[PDB]
Amino acid sequence: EVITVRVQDPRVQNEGSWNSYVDYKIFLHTNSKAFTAKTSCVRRRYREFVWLRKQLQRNAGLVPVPELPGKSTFFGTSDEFIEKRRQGLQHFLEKVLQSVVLLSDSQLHLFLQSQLSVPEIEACVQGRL
Amino acid sequence: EVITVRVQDPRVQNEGSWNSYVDYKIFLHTNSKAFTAKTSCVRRRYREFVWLRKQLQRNAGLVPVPELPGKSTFFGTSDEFIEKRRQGLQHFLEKVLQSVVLLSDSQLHLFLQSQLSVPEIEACVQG
Ligand SMILES: [Cl-]
Ligand SMILES: [Cl-]
Ligand SMILES: [Cl-]
Ligand code: NA
Ligand code: NA
Repeated sequence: EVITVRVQDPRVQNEGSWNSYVDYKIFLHTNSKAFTAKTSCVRRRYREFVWLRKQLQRNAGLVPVPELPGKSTFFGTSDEFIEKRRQGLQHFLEKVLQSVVLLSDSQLHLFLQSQLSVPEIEACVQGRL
Repeated sequence: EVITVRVQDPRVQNEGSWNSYVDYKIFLHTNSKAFTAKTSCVRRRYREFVWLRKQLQRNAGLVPVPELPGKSTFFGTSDEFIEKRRQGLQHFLEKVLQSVVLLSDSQLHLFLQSQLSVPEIEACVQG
C-alpha cells in the first residue's frame, strides 16, 4: 500500500544545442503489485508528462486527471521556474498515484518504471515494439 | 495573502453602433493589504488589457509577462471566440497577480480597481 514518488535533480541535456532540454529524475519506492519493480529511477522531460496526462485522460472510468504545472515562463529566474515545475511534477504524480484507476494504468507503469520513449511506449502497447 | 480574480459576464456596449465593443467584468477579492479595495468590480475591454500588458512588460524588463489571448478569430463562432477570450483574460490576470513581480505597478492597480480610462490612468501616473 505504500507508493512514494519523488521528482528531483533537473539536468540539462544536449546543453547549448538546437535540441537542448531539461529532464527530471523520478524515484519510485513501492510494495504495490501495480509495479514490476520495488524501486525504480528514470528520467523524464516535461513534454513526456504532457503525453502522460493526455493518456491518463483516456482512462476507462472517465475520472479527472490531476493538473500539470503549466508552461508559464513568468519568473524572475529560470531556477525558480524549474523548481516550481519540479514541485508541480512531483505533486502531479503524488495525486495520480492516489487515484486507483490512474495508479493502475499500464502506460503510467511504463512511464515511471522504464525509459522507453513515448513512441516506444505507443509501439509496446500495440505489440509493435 | 491570496488574490482571487475572475473575468466574467462579457457584454456588448454601444450595441449596433459604429463604436460597439465587448467588455468584461473583472471581479477581485483579496485580503492583501496593498489593495485599496477588498472587493472590486470593474469593466474592461480587450484593448485595455493590450495597453496594460505593454506597461507591465516595460516594468518586467526581460522577464516575460503572461501572454494575452489573441485577435485571430479561429474559433467557429462569436460565442466561442468571446468565451475563450474571457478564459484567456482571466488566466492572464491569475498569472499576473499570483507572482510578486508586478504587484507594485501603479497602472495595474488603477486598471483593476478604478474605472479611470486608459488616458486617465496615463495622466494620473505621469502627473
Ligand atoms: Cl518550448
Ligand atoms: Cl512489442
Ligand atoms: Cl448597449
Ligand atoms: Na524483489
Ligand atoms: Na455571461
